[PDB]
Amino acid sequence: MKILKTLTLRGPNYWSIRRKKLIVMRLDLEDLAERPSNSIPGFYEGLIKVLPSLVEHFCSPGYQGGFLERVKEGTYMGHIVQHVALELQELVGMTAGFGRTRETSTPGVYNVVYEYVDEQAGRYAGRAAVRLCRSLVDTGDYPRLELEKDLEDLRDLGANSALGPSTETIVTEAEARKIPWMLLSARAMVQLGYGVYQQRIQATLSSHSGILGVELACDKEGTKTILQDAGIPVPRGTTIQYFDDLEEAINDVGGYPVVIKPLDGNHGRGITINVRHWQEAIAAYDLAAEESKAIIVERYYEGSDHRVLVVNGKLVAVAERIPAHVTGDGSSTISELIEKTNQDPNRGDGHDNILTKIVVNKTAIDVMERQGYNLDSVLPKDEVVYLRATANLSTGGIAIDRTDDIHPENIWLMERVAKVIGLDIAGIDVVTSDISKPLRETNGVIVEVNAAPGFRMHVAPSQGLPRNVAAPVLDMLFPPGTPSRIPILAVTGTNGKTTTTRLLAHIYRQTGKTVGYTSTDAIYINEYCVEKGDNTGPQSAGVILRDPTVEVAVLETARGGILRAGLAFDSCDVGVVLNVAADHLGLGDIDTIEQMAKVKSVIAEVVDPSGYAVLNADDPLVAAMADKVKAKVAYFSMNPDNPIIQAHVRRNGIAAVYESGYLSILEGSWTLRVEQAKLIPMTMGGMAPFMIANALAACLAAFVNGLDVEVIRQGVRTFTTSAEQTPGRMNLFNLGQHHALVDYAHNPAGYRAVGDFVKNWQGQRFGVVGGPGDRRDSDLIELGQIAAQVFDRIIVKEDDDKRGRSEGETADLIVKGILQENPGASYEVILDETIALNKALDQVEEKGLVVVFPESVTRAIDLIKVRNPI
Amino acid sequence: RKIPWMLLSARAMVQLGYGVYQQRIQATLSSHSGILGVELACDKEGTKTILQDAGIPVPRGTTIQYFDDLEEAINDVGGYPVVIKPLDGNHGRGITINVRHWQEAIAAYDLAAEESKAIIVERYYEGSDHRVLVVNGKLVAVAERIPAHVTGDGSSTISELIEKTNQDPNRGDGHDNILTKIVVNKTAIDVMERQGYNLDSVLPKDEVVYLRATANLSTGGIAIDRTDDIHPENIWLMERVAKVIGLDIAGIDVVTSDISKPLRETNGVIVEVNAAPGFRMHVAPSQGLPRNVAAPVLDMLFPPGTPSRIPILAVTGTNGKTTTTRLLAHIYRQTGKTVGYTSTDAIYIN
Amino acid sequence: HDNILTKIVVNKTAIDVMERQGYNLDSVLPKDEVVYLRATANLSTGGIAIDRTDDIHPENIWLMERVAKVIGLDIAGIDVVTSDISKPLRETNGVIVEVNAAPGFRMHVAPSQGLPRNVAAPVLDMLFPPGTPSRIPILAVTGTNGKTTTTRLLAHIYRQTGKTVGYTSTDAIYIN
Amino acid sequence: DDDDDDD
Amino acid sequence: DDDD
Amino acid sequence: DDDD
Amino acid sequence: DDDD
Ligand SMILES: Nc1ncnc2c1ncn2[C@@H]1O[C@H](COP(=O)(O)OP(=O)(O)OP(=O)(O)O)[C@@H](O)[C@H]1O
Ligand SMILES: Nc1ncnc2c1ncn2[C@@H]1O[C@H](COP(=O)(O)OP(=O)(O)OP(=O)(O)O)[C@@H](O)[C@H]1O
Ligand SMILES: Nc1ncnc2c1ncn2[C@@H]1O[C@H](COP(=O)(O)OP(=O)(O)OP(=O)(O)O)[C@@H](O)[C@H]1O
Ligand SMILES: Nc1ncnc2c1ncn2[C@@H]1O[C@H](COP(=O)(O)OP(=O)(O)OP(=O)(O)O)[C@@H](O)[C@H]1O
Ligand SMILES: Nc1ncnc2c1ncn2[C@@H]1O[C@H](COP(=O)(O)OP(=O)(O)OP(=O)(O)O)[C@@H](O)[C@H]1O
Ligand SMILES: [Mg+2]
Ligand SMILES: [Mg+2]
Ligand SMILES: [Mg+2]
Ligand SMILES: [Mg+2]
Ligand SMILES: [Mg+2]
Ligand SMILES: [Mg+2]
Ligand SMILES: [Mg+2]
Ligand SMILES: [Mg+2]
Ligand SMILES: [Mg+2]
Ligand SMILES: [Mg+2]
Ligand SMILES: [Mg+2]
Ligand SMILES: [Mg+2]
Ligand SMILES: [Zn+2]
Repeated sequence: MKILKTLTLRGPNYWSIRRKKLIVMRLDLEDLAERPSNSIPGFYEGLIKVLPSLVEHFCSPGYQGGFLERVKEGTYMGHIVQHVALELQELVGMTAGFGRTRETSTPGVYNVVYEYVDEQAGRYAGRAAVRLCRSLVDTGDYPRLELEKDLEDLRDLGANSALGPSTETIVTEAEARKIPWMLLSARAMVQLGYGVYQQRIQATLSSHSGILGVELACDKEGTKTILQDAGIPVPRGTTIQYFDDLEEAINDVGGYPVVIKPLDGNHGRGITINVRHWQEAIAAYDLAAEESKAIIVERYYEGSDHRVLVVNGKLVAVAERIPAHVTGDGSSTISELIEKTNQDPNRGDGHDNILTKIVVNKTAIDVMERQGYNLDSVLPKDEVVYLRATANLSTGGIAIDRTDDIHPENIWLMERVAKVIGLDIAGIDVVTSDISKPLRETNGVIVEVNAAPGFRMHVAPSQGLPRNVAAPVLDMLFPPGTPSRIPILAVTGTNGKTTTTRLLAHIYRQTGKTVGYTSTDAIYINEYCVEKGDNTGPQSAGVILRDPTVEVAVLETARGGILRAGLAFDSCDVGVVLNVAADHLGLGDIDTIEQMAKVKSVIAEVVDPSGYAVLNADDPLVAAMADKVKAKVAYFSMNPDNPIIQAHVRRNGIAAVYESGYLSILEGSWTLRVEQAKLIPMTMGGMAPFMIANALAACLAAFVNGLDVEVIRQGVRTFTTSAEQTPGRMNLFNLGQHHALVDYAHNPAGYRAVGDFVKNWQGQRFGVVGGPGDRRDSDLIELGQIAAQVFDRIIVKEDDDKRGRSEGETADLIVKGILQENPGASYEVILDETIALNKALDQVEEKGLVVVFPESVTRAIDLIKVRNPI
Repeated sequence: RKIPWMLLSARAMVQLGYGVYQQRIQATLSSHSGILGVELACDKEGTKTILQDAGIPVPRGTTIQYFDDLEEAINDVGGYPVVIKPLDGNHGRGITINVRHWQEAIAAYDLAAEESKAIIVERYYEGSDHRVLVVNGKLVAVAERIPAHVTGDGSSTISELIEKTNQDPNRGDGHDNILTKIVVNKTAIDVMERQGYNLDSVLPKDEVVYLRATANLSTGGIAIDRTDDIHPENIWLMERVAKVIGLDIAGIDVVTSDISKPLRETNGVIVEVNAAPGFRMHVAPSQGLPRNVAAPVLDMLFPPGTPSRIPILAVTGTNGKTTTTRLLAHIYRQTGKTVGYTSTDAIYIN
Repeated sequence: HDNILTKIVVNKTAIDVMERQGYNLDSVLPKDEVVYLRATANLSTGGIAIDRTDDIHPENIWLMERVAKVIGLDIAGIDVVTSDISKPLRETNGVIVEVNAAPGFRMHVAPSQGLPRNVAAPVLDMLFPPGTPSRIPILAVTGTNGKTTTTRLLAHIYRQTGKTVGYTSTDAIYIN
Repeated sequence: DDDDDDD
Repeated sequence: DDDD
Repeated sequence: DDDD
Repeated sequence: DDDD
């Protein structure tokens, strides 16, 4: 079994709208394609003993024994590897269950689709499923160590990409509130929201956290000084720069019950909490002395250690922290008591459970010795011994919710502290014997203000009720009543996407907003080019969505991007589907028109229920998508009498139709005329029906999304694709009642491009200037026959500058074809496209149209000037 | 503008305004400067990565963690005209600007090697060094910086030319005058030697010799105001850079041959975004007109139409002050506002 | 109001109008000659109304809006005499004859020629501007037992937000 | 869509 | 009127 | 930290 | 710096 190609999808896609995270593996069953289980002796017992958990897979026998009941009845391998990849991820804790298989290409090549949680772990599991499955169809078993090592690699891959718990907490609430989020490439930041409404977070810091407040909170002297100047209670203390001045500091502080901290910070290290004697002052000093050089000799205050969380100048949560400890739970020793309580089902590992394990070490002993105890001593009933100097959940301590027990005056004081320092999200470290009484009555103090505090102790307390800490954070970032998203208008369909996209962006721009858009030519913001080249697909959509200045996004969406990686945006306000056609069938595993319709319908199905889908009522496959759409539906057509439109407006729907020479909007019984087709420059004087259809789609999308008609009129009137602005695409020459249209053609589609004007031209003569260059195979006679059946003024120029085919031989085949079908069309032969055939247009009578397909458009559009065009 | 100000006791901060309308500043950082934008601006790889993802032109380059991989980096970058910077920062130190030969790549490496361990082997871009100041997502000032130099002002030697121009009345000391003095030292010589000159050589008429690798007013260079010569597309791009990084007040370091043409036409690049930029070069340029840089700063801190002060009611007299003060505070309090007051008994808030 | 137009009636007043034009009911008209049967135009008397909304010159639009503001009317009909509504009134020597308070809408919503206009939509937009509510919250309480108690408590809770709360019960109707 | 079907 |  |  |  060989893997030929792998795709990773991230967003709504062909296989599923909801299953955003999928891996599509193109698997070549060189062997096995001819062996449906029962042709592979041992491929049941080996499969079930290696992966016994496969008994939990249903498959289409929609019952518990379905897989493993369809494995006896013969099954081809490309279907099994899909149940192995899903299970290998489940075995390591990543839940995935969706999957599908389809045969493609030549016999034996399958598309295996499965769900993933982590992107690299998913791809790994796929490759591993193939190895496991191949060994079991070669031999009858799979080495245990070759399974255990793979499960270890999956466990590590899924760990390395995990978000920390404070970010998971914010992100989870953001999803509940429908706020989109993205990881950014730098500094582990996460973006919340789109365009101008975006916010950024990094763990517990946000886009609203100021630098001055954060730096002040990290400066212990600065914090103490600024708070005592504000009348806020702080501990009494002084400074010694590693000199033996300890004997003096103690006297200013007020006595021996003192605290000695390291002069610089190193987390919870080098700290002595309750010095009672001179020799202890010395030992404390020696530890403080380990760090770099007024946090020396503070008065010791009695009470419990409380953590207060304040989010936007408002209190959110309070918890009491207690150090790891044991109590005199009968006449047992401390080491016995520890084993008894360290078996509690709520303890173990880390972020796996509420509490972690109590560990006896030299530091537990050092703490116990100061209390008059050691590990082999028996405690008096209900006596408590601490095994740690400080409280921390990660070291085996506990956290008790006390949020509702805090006195109103203390609430006021904590909020004032956060505002004085200047922090939005702040943790405040308070020492007090009773949080339910004012700090002035209990002689409590504020020990420290902490920027970027963690949330674990408040969202997962060991006693008391959990608090939703994230909700107050998202409320400051995205206040009630404000948006987190900008409008997205997504345009798809087989033909006309680029034209519709540029017009729609132009109309929005007339409202004065910053409009970003992507197309097959470039990425633009307000007429500045950001990037050039084919910029369709999710990588470009992300440039616009992450851009802090963009107010509206207009995105052309191609099948390439959908089939290769899904959509970049999840949902949108307007989804426009212009048409479905048999163009690019056979590519990307889409062989039929019915399948192509499912690729295009992805846009219609991601429109938000409050939004609209804009469908083409003149297209049988597109109109039919209306029955899948959860959104409102608007329709457009070139025929006001289309039964779909009539049934729709009679139920007060909205539609855009071409009628009486006007582009108009039908809104129930009322008709709003926008403009005349002949007065809108993109429309070739009113003789190019597809340009009219594209204008209708853009006008309707702007209308249903709330733009006024006057704005729409201004936008359609001033929009351009002028000759020598966008040369090379349909350059029309109006020379009074004389016409010429210059475009490029190679194959029949290019000739058709102007053949459409010819069919609709309201005049007397229909001519043409050549057609193919030397870029075509010997279909010159056929192209000549086509011209004969279209035109009655056909002039030959097939002797170009490139000369890939000698000289005039190209023309000679055209001449045979044109004379064969219609030997009476002014068949002059010039063989000069630089100074003659694109000049000699005076050979064609009044109201004559000449179709021009030069090898070089830029040149032809200049020579045609000899006849004085507009 | 009549905004009251105070020094605060910590970290050299200054408070502007009273009560609920107060703002704080510290030099060129303010109460509106976010930490994430400031830290990102100090991370050269982070800045480069985030900007190139946004479609913003930055120099091409790579990383070597003090291994002799120089010979390979040069080939991905595109040739020998390269720039080698120290892996960590130490102001304007350990930097070689235009490596032309292999032995220079080695010398450059040895200097880069002095600091802690992708700012190695960038392509060298030609043009002048321009500093752009953006304050609230809007452009305020642009200035062109030129390194200390002398020119062929007659058939004189470089040491003679230096004494001639270092006597200019606009030069001396520091923050005392517009320009400082040109100093000849071993580093002026090292820079001159690379140009084919030394202090006792005579320059051809109008030939220019640089005495410094980089431009800095404090080392004797000059600053030319070019604020009105910047092209509208370049204005748009600079404002977009400040918003992508997330800075309110930002300096942007740009290399270009012509600030009056789009950077894409001149093949210019953005070299660096600087948080907390200084203002001297914009408020005291050596050529061109001075700009009022502070005015745009105060306008974001105290937007037009908003107060910077809270009402103050002061009560005095020989008798009855305390009684009058408590009653007046009580009356204001009935409007639901936070009222602070002081008396001979205590200080109260609500 | 059954159809777009009403009937033409010949009466002594049609004759009086025709006599002033040199005609009467038994006279033959020259090809394409027009004779009026009424002194003034009114749909209710058999006349016609032609929509000309898109043919009005920008300067004339400005002037009409200025007239309504000078008089002080929100909804106003303005009676204008002109040979060409597509040219400024100063070029055609047109005049404004009258401003009409409380004008009718029939001629604009049911014209005999041209396209009908949704006249009501601009009226409702001034009365209830986009983005504003037209309703207040309604909390309805039912069930076999406990309605009165639940109703008084719920009204009490809303009242703590400072809003005017009205409620009805089996005891009385109250407001605040 | 809806699970591990190859129906 | 009512309907002028 | 990141998580104070 | 303080003054970049
Ligand atoms: N003057 C004091 N009186 C009583 N207890 C104190 C005093 N100062 C500090 N503590 C306690 O000792 C511990 C020391 O916290 P500290 O201020 O030094 O921050 P830290 O230890 O450096 O970092 P961390 O919070 O992660 O432990 C806290 O649990 C606090 O409750
Ligand atoms: N319905 C249609 N709308 C617009 N152009 C059409 C349509 N049908 C056929 N065409 C022809 O095909 C060409 C399509 O050009 P266009 O760029 O606007 O579509 P496109 O979707 O961007 O193609 P692509 O997938 O390569 O981006 C036009 O030049 C026109 O001559
Ligand atoms: N790729 C490059 N091409 C051309 N010139 C460059 C390039 N990179 C840097 N420079 C120039 O070299 C100098 C180096 O500035 P740098 O980015 O390394 O910040 P710094 O030197 O560490 O600190 P400082 O701004 O105070 O000098 C600048 O004057 C800049 O104009
Ligand atoms: N005009 C006055 N208003 C109020 N108290 C007065 C006045 N004249 C005399 N007294 C007497 O003197 C006392 C002044 O008390 P009060 O505290 O209100 O004034 P005070 O300005 O605060 O004094 P101090 O300067 O010590 O603060 C009152 O108890 C009262 O008995
Ligand atoms: N679920 C209940 N809730 C409240 N009261 C109840 C309930 N079940 C029984 N009762 C009894 O019946 C009485 C119902 O009084 P109450 O006025 O609140 O209901 P009510 O709907 O207003 O009756 P009514 O239809 O006459 O208005 C109470 O006094 C109580 O003693
Ligand atoms: Mg602490
Ligand atoms: Mg700390
Ligand atoms: Mg296509
Ligand atoms: Mg396109
Ligand atoms: Mg710099
Ligand atoms: Mg720098
Ligand atoms: Mg006194
Ligand atoms: Mg007093
Ligand atoms: Mg009237
Ligand atoms: Mg009247
Ligand atoms: Mg009842
Ligand atoms: Mg009742
Ligand atoms: Zn299956």
